[PDB]
Amino acid sequence: MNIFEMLRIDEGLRLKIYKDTEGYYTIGIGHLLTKSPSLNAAKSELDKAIGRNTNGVITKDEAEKLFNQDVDAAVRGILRNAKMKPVYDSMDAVRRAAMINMVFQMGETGMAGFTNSMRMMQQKRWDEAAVNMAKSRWYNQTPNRAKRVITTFRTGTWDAYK
Ligand SMILES: [Cl-]
Ligand SMILES: [Cl-]
Repeated sequence: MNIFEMLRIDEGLRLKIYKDTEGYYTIGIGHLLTKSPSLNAAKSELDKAIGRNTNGVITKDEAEKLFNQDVDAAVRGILRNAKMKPVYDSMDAVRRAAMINMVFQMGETGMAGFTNSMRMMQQKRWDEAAVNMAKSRWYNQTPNRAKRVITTFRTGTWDAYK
């Protein structure tokens, strides 16, 4: 198991534009296209990302190419964030993968309400952080995903994914 396999389980793979769980147009392996309600807008955004006239449909290879970029972008966003870097750095590799998963899903911005959990995380208080994290919109909206990532933090193992 690794971050790629882990997120490919959490997000699935769809080769035609679809609506995510918040209703935003998405494609591929959780690649958000746009927060707007316009499909065309989504279609233009897709074409810009892929670099061709896609007509709302991409290949498996293109999906993966997007996924590679987005995972890389998530890591870098963590490293560039003054408040996350240090948390990330204090942790072991499995737990770092749990953090990247959250950042991928909710962006740096959504990560901001997690300030208190992150402190506990830094303090290595796993069980308390796990409890704190469940007290969130995130857990309430996508509970099964949230539990998997929360368990990962808690145990520092890949058990929730096997
Ligand atoms: Cl892009
Ligand atoms: Cl879920």
